[PDB]
Amino acid sequence: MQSIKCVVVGDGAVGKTCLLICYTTNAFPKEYIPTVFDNYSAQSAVDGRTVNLNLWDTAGLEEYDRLRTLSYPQTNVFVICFSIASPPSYENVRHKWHPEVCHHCPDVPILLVGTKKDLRAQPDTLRRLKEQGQAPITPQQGQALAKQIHAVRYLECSALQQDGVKEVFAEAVRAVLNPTP
Amino acid sequence: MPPPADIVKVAIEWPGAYPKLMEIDQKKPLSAIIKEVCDGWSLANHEYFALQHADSSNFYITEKNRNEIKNGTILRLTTSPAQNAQQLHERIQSSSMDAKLEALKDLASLSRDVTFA
Ligand SMILES: Nc1nc2c(ncn2[C@@H]2O[C@H](COP(=O)(O)OP(=O)(O)OP(=O)(O)O)[C@@H](O)[C@H]2O)c(=O)[nH]1
Ligand SMILES: [Mg+2]
Repeated sequence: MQSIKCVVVGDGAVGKTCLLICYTTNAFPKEYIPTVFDNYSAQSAVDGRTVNLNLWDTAGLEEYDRLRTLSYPQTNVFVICFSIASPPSYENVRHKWHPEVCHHCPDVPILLVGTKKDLRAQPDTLRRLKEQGQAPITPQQGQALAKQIHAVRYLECSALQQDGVKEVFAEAVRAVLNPTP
Repeated sequence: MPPPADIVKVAIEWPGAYPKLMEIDQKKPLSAIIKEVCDGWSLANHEYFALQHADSSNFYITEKNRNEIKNGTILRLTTSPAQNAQQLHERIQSSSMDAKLEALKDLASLSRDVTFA
């Protein structure tokens, strides 16, 4: 048994806790989860190797940043969840999320997760974002984030469809088990 | 009648202790919650520590003031109000000077604590 502190970071209303509750507890949170932060534990396998995950559901608020930055130490992989429905969450990942996780953990591997890849094609999300003057995060856009901020991989998840959830966290683990070059 | 949200995801600290965030239930007597916290920080002698809000209060968690434990309010475990009182008898009356001054600023800040009082 080998544990990885995978502090899942990411904005509010973008899908950290949705991805986690779909992962650790296997449920899609109906409403925006009021998050301070949590501790979970599951049993997952990574490319044929089973691993232990002691996980952290940190807050996306600007308020309890001191507590979330207390969570960043001991972290071995940073899961940054930003809404594809809200690419301003992608911009926040570019400005604060990745920079703060790196200021608290330099060179500690970071997974990049595009939450709600199922909405890149859903009419409501596209129409809302076009009315907001932005487009849902294309895999090239998240991949540009990943190359720019040295994310080990840019994944996408849809907690509504349970898409990529276990895949997201196995990749988070193998960001550490197999360090990316 | 019905109780408030007892299951509350709060930070629990002790000065020098890295917080560990569980789903604390407030129904059981506070001796048991303080017991689990203290054992988590490898602390026996439970009656000599009482939790306190890491709020600007620094007010010790007894049974009177644990309905102020809201989601996100950090709990800062520390010496129980009786232990703080005894600490203050010995560091308010003594012949040390700096210790009196700082302990007395503590006592001034802490007098508002009815639980300590
Ligand atoms: N349709 C859809 N909505 C999602 C998905 N993931 C998250 N959401 C929405 O995002 C909202 C908030 O969930 P999270 O993204 O987990 O919130 P968070 O990232 O944990 O941020 P905080 O809880 O504030 O710390 C939910 O109410 C969902 O409506 C998804 O995969 N599909
Ligand atoms: Mg969250």
